[PDB]
Amino acid sequence: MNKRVKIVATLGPAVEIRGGKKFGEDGYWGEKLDVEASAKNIAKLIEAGANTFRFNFSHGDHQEQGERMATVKLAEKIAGKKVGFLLDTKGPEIRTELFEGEAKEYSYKTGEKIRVATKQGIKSTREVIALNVAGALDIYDDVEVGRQVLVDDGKLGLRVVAKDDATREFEVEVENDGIIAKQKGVNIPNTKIPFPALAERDNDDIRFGLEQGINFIAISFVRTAKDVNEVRAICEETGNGHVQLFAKIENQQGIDNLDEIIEAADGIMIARGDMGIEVPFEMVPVYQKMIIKKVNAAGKVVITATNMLETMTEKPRATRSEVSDVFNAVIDGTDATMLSGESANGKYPLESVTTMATIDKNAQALLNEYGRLDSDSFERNSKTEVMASAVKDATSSMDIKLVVTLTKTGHTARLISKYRPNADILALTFDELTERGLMLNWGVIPMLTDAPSSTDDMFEIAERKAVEAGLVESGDDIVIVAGVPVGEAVRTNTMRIRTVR
Amino acid sequence: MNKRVKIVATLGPAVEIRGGKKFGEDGYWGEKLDVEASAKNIAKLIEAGANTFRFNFSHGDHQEQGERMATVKLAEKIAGKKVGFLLDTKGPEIRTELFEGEAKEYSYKTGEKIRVATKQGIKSTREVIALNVAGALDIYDDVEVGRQVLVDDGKLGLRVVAKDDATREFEVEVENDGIIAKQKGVNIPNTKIPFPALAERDNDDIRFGLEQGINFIAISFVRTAKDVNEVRAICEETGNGHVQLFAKIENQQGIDNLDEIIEAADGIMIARGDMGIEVPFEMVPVYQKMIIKKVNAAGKVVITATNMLETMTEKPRATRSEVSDVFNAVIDGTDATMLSGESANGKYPLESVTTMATIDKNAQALLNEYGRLDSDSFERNSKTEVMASAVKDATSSMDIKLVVTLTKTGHTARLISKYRPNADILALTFDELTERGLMLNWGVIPMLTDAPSSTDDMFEIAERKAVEAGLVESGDDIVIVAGVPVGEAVRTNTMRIRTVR
Amino acid sequence: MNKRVKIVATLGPAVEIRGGKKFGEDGYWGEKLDVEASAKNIAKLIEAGANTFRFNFSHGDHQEQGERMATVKLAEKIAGKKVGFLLDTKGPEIRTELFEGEAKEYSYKTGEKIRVATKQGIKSTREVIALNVAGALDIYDDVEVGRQVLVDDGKLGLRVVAKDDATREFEVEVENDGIIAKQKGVNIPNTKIPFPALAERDNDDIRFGLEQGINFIAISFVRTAKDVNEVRAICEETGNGHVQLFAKIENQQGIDNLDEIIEAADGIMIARGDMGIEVPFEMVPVYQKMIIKKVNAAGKVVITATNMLETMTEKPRATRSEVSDVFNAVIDGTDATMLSGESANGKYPLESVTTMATIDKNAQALLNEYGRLDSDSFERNSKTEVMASAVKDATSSMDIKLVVTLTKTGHTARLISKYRPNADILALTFDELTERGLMLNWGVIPMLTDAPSSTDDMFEIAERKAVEAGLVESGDDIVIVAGVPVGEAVRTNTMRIRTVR
Amino acid sequence: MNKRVKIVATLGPAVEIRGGKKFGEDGYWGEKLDVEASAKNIAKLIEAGANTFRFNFSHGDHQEQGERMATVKLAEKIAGKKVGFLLDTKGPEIRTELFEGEAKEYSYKTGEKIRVATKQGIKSTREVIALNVAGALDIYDDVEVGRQVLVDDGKLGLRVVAKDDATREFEVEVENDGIIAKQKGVNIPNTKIPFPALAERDNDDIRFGLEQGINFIAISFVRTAKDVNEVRAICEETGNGHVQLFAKIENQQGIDNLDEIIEAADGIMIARGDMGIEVPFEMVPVYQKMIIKKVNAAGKVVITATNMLETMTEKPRATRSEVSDVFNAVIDGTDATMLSGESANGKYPLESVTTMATIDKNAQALLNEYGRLDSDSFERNSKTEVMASAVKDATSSMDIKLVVTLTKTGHTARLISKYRPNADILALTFDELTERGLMLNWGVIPMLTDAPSSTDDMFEIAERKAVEAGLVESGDDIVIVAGVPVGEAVRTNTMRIRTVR
Ligand SMILES: O=P(O)(O)OC[C@H]1O[C@](O)(COP(=O)(O)O)[C@@H](O)[C@@H]1O
Ligand SMILES: O=P(O)(O)OC[C@H]1O[C@](O)(COP(=O)(O)O)[C@@H](O)[C@@H]1O
Ligand SMILES: [Mg+2]
Ligand SMILES: [Mg+2]
Ligand SMILES: [Mg+2]
Ligand SMILES: [Mg+2]
Repeated sequence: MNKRVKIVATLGPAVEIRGGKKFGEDGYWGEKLDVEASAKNIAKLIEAGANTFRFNFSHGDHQEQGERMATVKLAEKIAGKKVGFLLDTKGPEIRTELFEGEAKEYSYKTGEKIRVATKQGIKSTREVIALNVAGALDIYDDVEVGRQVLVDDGKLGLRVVAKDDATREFEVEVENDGIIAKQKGVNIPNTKIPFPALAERDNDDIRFGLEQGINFIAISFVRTAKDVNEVRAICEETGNGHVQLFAKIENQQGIDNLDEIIEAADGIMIARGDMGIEVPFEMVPVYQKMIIKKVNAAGKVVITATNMLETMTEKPRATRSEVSDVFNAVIDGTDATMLSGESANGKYPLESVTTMATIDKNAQALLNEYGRLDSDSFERNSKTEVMASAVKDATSSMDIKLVVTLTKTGHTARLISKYRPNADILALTFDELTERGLMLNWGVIPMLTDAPSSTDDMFEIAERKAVEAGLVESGDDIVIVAGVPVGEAVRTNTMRIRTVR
Repeated sequence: MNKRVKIVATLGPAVEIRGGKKFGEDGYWGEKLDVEASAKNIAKLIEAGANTFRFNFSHGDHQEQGERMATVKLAEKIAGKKVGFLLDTKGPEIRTELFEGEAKEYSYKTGEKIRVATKQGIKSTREVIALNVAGALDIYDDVEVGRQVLVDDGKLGLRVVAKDDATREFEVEVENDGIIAKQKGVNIPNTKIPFPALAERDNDDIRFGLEQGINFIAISFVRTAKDVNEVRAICEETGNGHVQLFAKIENQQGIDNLDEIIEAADGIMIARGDMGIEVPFEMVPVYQKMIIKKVNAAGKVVITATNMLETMTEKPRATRSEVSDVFNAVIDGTDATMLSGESANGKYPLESVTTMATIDKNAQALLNEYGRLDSDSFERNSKTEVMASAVKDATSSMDIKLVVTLTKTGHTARLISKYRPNADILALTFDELTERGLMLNWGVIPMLTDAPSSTDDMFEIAERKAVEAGLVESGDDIVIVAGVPVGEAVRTNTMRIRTVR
Repeated sequence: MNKRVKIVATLGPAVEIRGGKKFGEDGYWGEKLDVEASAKNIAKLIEAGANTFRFNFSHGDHQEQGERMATVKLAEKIAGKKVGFLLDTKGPEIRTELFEGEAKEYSYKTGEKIRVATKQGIKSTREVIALNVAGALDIYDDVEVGRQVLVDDGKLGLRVVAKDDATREFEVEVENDGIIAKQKGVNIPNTKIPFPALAERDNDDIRFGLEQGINFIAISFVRTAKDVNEVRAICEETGNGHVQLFAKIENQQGIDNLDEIIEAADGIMIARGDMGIEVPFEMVPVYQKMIIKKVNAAGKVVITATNMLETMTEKPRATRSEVSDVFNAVIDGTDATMLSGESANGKYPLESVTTMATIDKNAQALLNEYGRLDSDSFERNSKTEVMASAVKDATSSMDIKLVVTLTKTGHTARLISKYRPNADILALTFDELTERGLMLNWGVIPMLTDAPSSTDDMFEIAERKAVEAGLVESGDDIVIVAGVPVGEAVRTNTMRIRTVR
Repeated sequence: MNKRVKIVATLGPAVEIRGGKKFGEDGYWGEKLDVEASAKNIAKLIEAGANTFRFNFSHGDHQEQGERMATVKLAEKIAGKKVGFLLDTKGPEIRTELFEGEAKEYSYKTGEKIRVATKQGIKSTREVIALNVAGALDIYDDVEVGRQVLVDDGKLGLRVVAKDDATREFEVEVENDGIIAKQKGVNIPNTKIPFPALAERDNDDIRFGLEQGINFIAISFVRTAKDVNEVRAICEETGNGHVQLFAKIENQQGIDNLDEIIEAADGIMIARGDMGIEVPFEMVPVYQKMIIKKVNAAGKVVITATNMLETMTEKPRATRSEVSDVFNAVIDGTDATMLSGESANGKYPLESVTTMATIDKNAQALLNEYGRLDSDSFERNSKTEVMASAVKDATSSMDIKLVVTLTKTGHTARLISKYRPNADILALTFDELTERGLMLNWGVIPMLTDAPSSTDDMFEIAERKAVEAGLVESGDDIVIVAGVPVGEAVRTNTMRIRTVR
């Protein structure tokens, strides 16, 4: 039984061995990276069902990101399985500054009046919190009285009660006991700081990633189509037009501009972490269901992200609410589920991937009964999509073990995936860029093969590659689609129902 | 635009020329048949949309039926289009006898006192009507005072007021003004006459038709599966197992046994004339809709019959009730609509076929809006039926001008027909008997062609035959299904969507 | 079992006895009307299920119409049941003129060239057919070359090949053998003769009918809302605001303006006779289904008319197509079915009503399975309509024998009727005008009772009136709605489920 | 706007003040309970939306449970709002023992070797954990080498590596860093311990609760209908047949016997903590959705429990997975959501109830869009249920602010709740036991009132009580149901739609 829901696993120090030590043992950052022992840990995540690795450029310099990517290339050869490479941009982050005295945090009590400095390049005091704003912007004129400054996952609340025009400080009232640590995430909901459509830092991170070799870019805090189009222009300019863009929807503007963002992007990452601080937390499930339905209707990819197995950062078993979240993401229609801290920073990265895969594989068997997606309502807007509808109809009419598409660009695999057939989809393609580019599409098993000649029987090929990969055996029924014959067919034009020999 | 609902037309003197005279002209019957002039009249009915001719063996002898079948074979050569040949049996029925001195009929007024004889083997007079009871049964002890004897599909009622033991005659009162003609159907509701299992006359009639060459037998007053199986045994014994059997349901016993009759038969004829006298008339629309649904679910053929354009026997225009009836039969899901007196006996046989074709062609355009049949409900019970579902799905997803099937036995064409796709179905077949056997399946346009060899491109043949038939032109989209390749495929296994070159 | 579909029966000479003779016996028009013997025949139609009588002012002068209406008032007291009184207007009829020589018709052959005179007040010749146009209009400039003049139910076709500007004659080619008799209906499709919105003759007929006492006006050839509003103004002006207007839809303009006509009228009569000559005959069933759905959605009354049991003009049993038409009108959603010639002019007026009632009563039992109307899709646009939806829900949830509404104006009965509950609707009302005005609403049994006082138990009343009328017995469950309490309630506000004692 | 999904909150030390100290402060446990200060804390939970308090008899003795129930009775008087009292039994379970020297817990590191004792009636030490096995069973021979002993809802794993016959001790290896605290649940998957039919301790616990005054019993680890019927027998014997029984489903035997457990019980608690260790964790979402559907179909109460806001035990904000879990439980169709450690043991008990109330209130607004429950599918099995269907239909047809039922036993309110109308349900009842018994039914706001006399207007009382409760104001539309009149009606038989004066 193959996992149809794809897993994005964030890499980090959790899987990295340094001079024979695990993450957190003292002196770990003293030692050098053991590339081979790190690659063996990553290979186990691949074997357990990670389909794509996320390189979070919020954390770690270009040297760290570049070595981690090179480590995954070894892991793929140990696992005998390729994975997608996804770069996630820093974007317009605000962080608390370093503290004076090297005193790494202070604790505060409800009611207690302090100040937030807008002035950049300074250090924090306990009385006056300083912010590291992306691109060193001045945020003073953008934040009115009665907004909230939220530190570390919205855990510590600061109410802006007055502004000191003379020092450009917010006069803030602590709303609840809590810590302000150095370098923690800050959110200020319901404000419109003029961050550029694409900051220089993100331009540089993307160009670096494109040079290493990536398949996907997840763009943090996408507010408009313009934030996607500016990254598109760089991919185009550098000969990386094959790279797919996922817009991260994590604030109100992104939700408000969702339709134009979906049209410009290849896919959406539902970035629930920031989204649930930036909009009312109880609205996130409403927006999750609505985004998955819209992205599927567009024939594009949706990733559900953040806190999916959060408890597994510290414990070997997830909570009942975490298992419920992963299961309900699948039923809602998600193409992919994601791990952040659980695979990057936690004690149980392999078990986190294994647990998510178990949940995902169980949930896919209930899509027939409880699935929210309804392919019956779609307009079939092309002949390939007409063939994708007919494939879904065959897999509803009888027990089909596997759909096989011979796909030059993956267009036929994406359309079949959009219809969510009751079968795995083997996408036989003729280059590695197309192969890796399909790795986050629901149900698609990408596989590299030789371009078939005008004299080759593609139905025989389809069956032999399915049997070689161990996906079918004697007596199984499969559906095969292709453009026949090669050199004359302009598109996928043929469906065959075949019993494996 | 092509007619998908098939037309059965009953042949009779209405279309026949005798010594230059038309049916109805003085001295008509004193002339002999003009075969060529009659064949040109029948060729016009073929051209207007008659798909099959009904030869009712309840009227006229073997020589008359045999010459009429020969006239139709000539009409096919004149029209350049083949039709089906359907034999309709007498069955376990009562008919009025020939009259003394070959008077054809008499007229009667309400209140006249006449007699009906039970003695077999004699002729009627105006005052004493004799019955031809199948099996030459004596029915005198089976009919009580107060029963009603109905002649000509219930057009004339005779009340049994007394019985004469001396002559074994019913003394009857004429209930309403009307005609008693020779060889007219007689119904005596609420009576149990013990008709034999298969009358000797039905045995002779079926063996004579099978010798002449027929494609269908319509079995009158089918009571049980055994009434079908007995005719099947004759078809198999004489080397005519290709012949298809339609059970006529026209009494309560046929309705009580419908399920076992459908399993034994190739189709049902809803014989509403007898049915609406033998069962409460107000139940016939209920039974019509339920029969159409069950036969379609079984992948078999249903023919709706009797009174469909009754007024056009005498007048050039149908009533509003008749147009409604033909329209609602199509919407109910009928494969075929029938003409009886309108084509066999009326003044407007060509206009009747033309009018029926016009109503049928309009009603097929309303099948998506109003159609009663629901193919989404069917179990797909075989790999050919899975392909038929997928074809229907293709015709629902985009504008398909034509479905082409390359079919050895017609099985693939019968299963595509069952699903009622939004397209015409070109059935390319390799023998005339399979070709004519498909002529009453909804939407099917049968065409004879050479059996493809293993080196032939069946998709090229399909398009070429469709373009040669004038069914499609450059730029139309067609669906083609075939068992690929010839000499290896077990069944239809391939669907191709093709733009006509 | 009560008939929920209402019957409109046209009265005429068929039920009228003159000096002890039936219609058609020689000297019948010599004798005087036997009022009492005529009233006894009409009472039998009432008992057999006629709910409303149609007085067709196309045929018979004011004296004939006035005596027939007075005859029905006696019939109601013999039957012990009231009926609606419907006036049907002549409207813009064109008829063939009287012939010179008193020679009542001529027969014609295909190809034969003749002339149609537009000049009014003259007599017809065999060579030159003259027309009696409503209001003596000149139709010459309105009819182009290549229109068709159709005589007697579209039976004889005349193609206009040229116009003689000098004599104002059409030069016409007979298209098919046929008779032109004196005073037959003429149609000229696809022309726009400027007949007034309301002719003086129709103004006079309506004022006469209003003076005798009518409940309904069916307005012939309604083209726009203006043709309904002009009759509305007369009903209002004369103190007859209670009179309900049915627009007859019988031509293309009426179909084109259907939405504005439904908004201005109380109901639609689908006048299929003219409609099927004025538009293509095969489109009439499409328009019938669409009109019934739209009129029901508006909460108004739809009557399906013409040819429903046509054969029963001359024979005691209807055809299978006639039974199918009446059954399918019921399933389509019609409130009422109508008889014209069958009850007015035929040999079997009582049996025609009885047959139609039998068909209607059988069909209502299949509305659950096959009914085209869908009340689930309606907007509930008021609190009374919300109560009508809840009543329908109760009758779907359990077996309810009867809904009882205490209704001052009938508004609650019409809304409950609109939802088509699975029960009869007893409408207890407090005046005869409201009572008769409900007689064509699906399922409504109108019954006159005393206005309940603020101290009366309306639920006890509802049950006693149901038991007195023989509609329920001991152990039956009924739904009762009322405005409680009387004098305080502004509308129907209460639903009760009650077991009969 | 009112919360329709009910909240069960587990009470514990988190809300209790002891000698002026809060839970967590130094010397807390050296103080005695401050009853009034604790009652004010609990009153805040009632005000935030706690509808019922859970007293878990697996923790603390009779005196502690008895005083806590007394503190809640005071909290009700302070809040001016009544709550439900639910007793949660030990059942056939294993718990960790008290520690020697009333240490409350110890911390353990991965790889530590410790022992688990099987001997009953002793205390734990850090190195030797003792079990309290219901029925004082010896489990030494029931647990093989290689089994896993899990403590605290699977937070800490112990691998059985060897068995010591000399002490009847399991030698175990600590699988992961964690705490072993006193009276924590112990699970040993894939083991068959023969627990008795009803432990003596459950008998004493149930009889003590029934003496104190409770409304609900939640029966832990219900295996069969007999586990419910044994508690029912005690409730009936002691004169407490009003008490409602929720079966907790938390093992495979409870799932295998679900149908017979639902028929025996008044409700189900989906006890996901134990369930997700006793059955594959990935099956718990499948069982949750199926249990919710079956219990709703039975017109009974379903409570979703455990880990719903787990992170808010320690942090002021829930994860995205937790908000999703609460949201999806509401959408699945749950009557009620539960807090355990969040309210009993955490730092943010008030904020947990507030957060749950906010998610629940938002999710109820999405029930028409996304709701899994389908009331259209139910058989209406009684005249009260027919009225509940009609109420739901009224709330679907227009904007109803409130449904008021005048209900002696709560039956009408339970059936309206079952149908999930788009409105709040005010249940006016005449005794406190019926009033508190309705506190966990979806949408029901119970309120005590005088039994109407035969001279009272129940529709006036309904509106007045609703306006006095502040649930509606002038101009709102309400539906009221009642058995009219008092002293004659058998059941609810009347629905009124009323505009509030
Ligand atoms: O798919 P099914 O229903 O088992 O039909 C299989 C049978 O159909 C056939 O293909 C006949 O099909 P055609 O006559 O349409 O070519 C046989 O060869 C075969 O045995
Ligand atoms: O309609 P059902 O389901 O038979 O219920 C009838 C029973 O309901 C009751 O009315 C209880 O209803 P209430 O407690 O809601 O008033 C009983 O008097 C009666 O016996
Ligand atoms: Mg983010
Ligand atoms: Mg017959
Ligand atoms: Mg007319
Ligand atoms: Mg438990």
